[PDB]
Amino acid sequence: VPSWPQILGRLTDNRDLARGQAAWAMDQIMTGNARPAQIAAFAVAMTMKAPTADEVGELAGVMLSHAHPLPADTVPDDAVDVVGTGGDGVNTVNLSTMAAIVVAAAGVPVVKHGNRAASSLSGGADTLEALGVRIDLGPDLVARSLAEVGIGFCFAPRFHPSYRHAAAVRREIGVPTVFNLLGPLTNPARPRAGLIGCAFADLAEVMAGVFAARRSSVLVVHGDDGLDELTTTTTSTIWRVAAGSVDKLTFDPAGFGFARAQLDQLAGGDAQANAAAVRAVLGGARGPVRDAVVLNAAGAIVAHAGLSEWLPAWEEGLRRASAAIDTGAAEQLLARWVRFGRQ
Amino acid sequence: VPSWPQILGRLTDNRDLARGQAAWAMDQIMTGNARPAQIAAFAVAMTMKAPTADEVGELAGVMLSHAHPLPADTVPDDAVDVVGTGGDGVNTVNLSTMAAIVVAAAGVPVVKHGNRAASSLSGGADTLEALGVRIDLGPDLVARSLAEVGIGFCFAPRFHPSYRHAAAVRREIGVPTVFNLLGPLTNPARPRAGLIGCAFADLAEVMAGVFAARRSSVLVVHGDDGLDELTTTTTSTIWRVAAGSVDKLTFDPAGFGFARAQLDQLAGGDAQANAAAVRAVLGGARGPVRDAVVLNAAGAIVAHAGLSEWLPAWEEGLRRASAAIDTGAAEQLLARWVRFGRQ
Ligand SMILES: O=P(O)(O)OC[C@H]1O[C@H](OP(=O)(O)OP(=O)(O)O)[C@H](O)[C@@H]1O
Ligand SMILES: O=P(O)(O)OC[C@H]1O[C@H](OP(=O)(O)OP(=O)(O)O)[C@H](O)[C@@H]1O
Ligand SMILES: [Mg+2]
Ligand SMILES: [Mg+2]
Repeated sequence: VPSWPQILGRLTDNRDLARGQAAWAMDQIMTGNARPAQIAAFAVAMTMKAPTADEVGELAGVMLSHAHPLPADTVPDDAVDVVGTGGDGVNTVNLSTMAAIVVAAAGVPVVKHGNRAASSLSGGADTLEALGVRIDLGPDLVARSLAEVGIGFCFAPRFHPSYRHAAAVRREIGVPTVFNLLGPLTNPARPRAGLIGCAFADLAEVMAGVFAARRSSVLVVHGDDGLDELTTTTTSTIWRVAAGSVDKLTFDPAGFGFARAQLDQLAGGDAQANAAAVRAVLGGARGPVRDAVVLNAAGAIVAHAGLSEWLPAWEEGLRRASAAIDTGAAEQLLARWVRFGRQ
Repeated sequence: VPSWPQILGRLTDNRDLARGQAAWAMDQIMTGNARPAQIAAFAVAMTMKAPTADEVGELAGVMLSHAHPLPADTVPDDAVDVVGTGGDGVNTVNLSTMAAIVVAAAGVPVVKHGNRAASSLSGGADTLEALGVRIDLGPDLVARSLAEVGIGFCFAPRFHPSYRHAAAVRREIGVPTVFNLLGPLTNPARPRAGLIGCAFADLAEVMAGVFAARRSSVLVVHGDDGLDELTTTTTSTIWRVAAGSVDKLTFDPAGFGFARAQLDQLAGGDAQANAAAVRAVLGGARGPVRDAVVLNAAGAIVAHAGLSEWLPAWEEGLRRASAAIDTGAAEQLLARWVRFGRQ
């Protein structure tokens, strides 16, 4: 029968787990039945062994089976997510959050999964909070937000309450683990498309495999400068998930007229500074930050288009993203979003 | 700037640690300044990375620098240990403990370090306890025992109190780690010689390296049937440590007239069953068990000699081991040992 000595021993022997074992482990963790030492041992052993898409899939499956769902028929079939693993260690502005606003304003339904910072000065949730957006809304109100505003935000702690023991262990040991991949893979609203950032190059393919298994239309992105976003300072590696198959690509914004930026141009600060950066971009300020936002917003729209060619999709995505900002639609959407939570 | 995120991150990246890093980690663990999750993360990461002699040497050094020592000039310079990692999986009789008694009766000072059972029905300390030997004595009384009886037992919890945090995590995760190597390396009396058993064929060389750095005269043994003992069922692998240099050897008991035995002939049971097996051997009962104890006892005597050839040393060791039993000296020694703890 399943046991920690069994599973841990199999991982330390550098062996892939048998079908169901990873699931049993996570369920133990997700039911308060695991000791912190056992949680930590499993997270580390899984990571150092080299996790497969199947194993990480079981982990995410367990989390989603325990998570608060959104009500029936409240999430549009073509909804998209824009979120990353975090942990690239580079203090940038909140590109995923900013891109998500622009995408929603372009008419693409967004149900964003997210969380506070772990190792950065301000995460997506922190910055949205600084903007006046309600981040801790429950299933019913997230559903209403999505319908009325075009965007909703799922706070991971809110929808994954029984993950709190695992989250505590992540904080204690500090080092990244397979757990760091689970946030982007466990959106409780379960959108079928997304632009998903991965800070860990060696694990981006595995995340893509989980999505492929769900037959999602996802672009798993890793900036070759290390960002868990589509970068503008150099090329980005993209694992394109479509038709249940993964396809590795290198992406160069220069092929779309974007100038090479320096990483310090994308730098941000605390929640207030990063919130000011959002208002700046949505306000029509041109520059490095805008470029990075438009590029990422377009990538999400390409992932959305993939639910049903590469070059024309990016061109339309870039057109719609730039237009969403220039018309003021993106700025208006945030205001309407802020107003929603207050009412 | 030593930290857990730093050291754990280095290990998870499959990199050897820098000088002092393993020592810092163990000292944190040995001072109650490490979370269970951190301890477990460290133990697993060290194992899967594959620990080096330097690193293991640092961990043991920390333990010995926090351990209760024996009083000044109470341990002979040529005292030996007979002890193993355990965890060979096979529930056998207490071979090391039996050899230790015989070795002591042969005139070689023995200061035994040991513990109760982890995954066995009965460990060395359990069996000794069932024989009426007092195991939980302090440094003063172990010194007296070593002087008056010719043998002493160091109970690890008694001498390594600050190890309890590491011990708890080991029992929680269950899986073997680098911690399973430390027992034989952390005898508080610090004997310079011994017959050391390693159940892990791929870590025995590491252990030998640690002893070699100490300029210790030891034989690190791995029974090719999996035992952390010199076996009689088949050949054994011996990492012979002398003059700070390790030599790897294949050892054949048949080269000394030992019949091949079956592993179930060496099988044991609870403390009461194993205690009776000790009395049987020391009583002069011929058989597989006697052959195993004489062989191991001889190995410790050979290691003792190494403090100052190979076959002639083994031949002499076998003679002294056999005679120590046949003269009743080993049976008497145990009797006097039991008597000492009560007087
Ligand atoms: O502190 P870190 O570990 O480095 O992670 C920074 C943020 O990135 C993730 O979400 P998201 O992609 O939505 O944030 P973003 O808008 O800044 O890109 C994560 O949930 C954090 O909120
Ligand atoms: O429970 P295990 O993990 O399987 O280990 C069995 C015993 O072996 C070790 O002692 P030692 O080798 O010194 O004595 P022994 O071989 O006679 O039992 C260890 O301290 C245990 O007491
Ligand atoms: Mg992001
Ligand atoms: Mg032993």
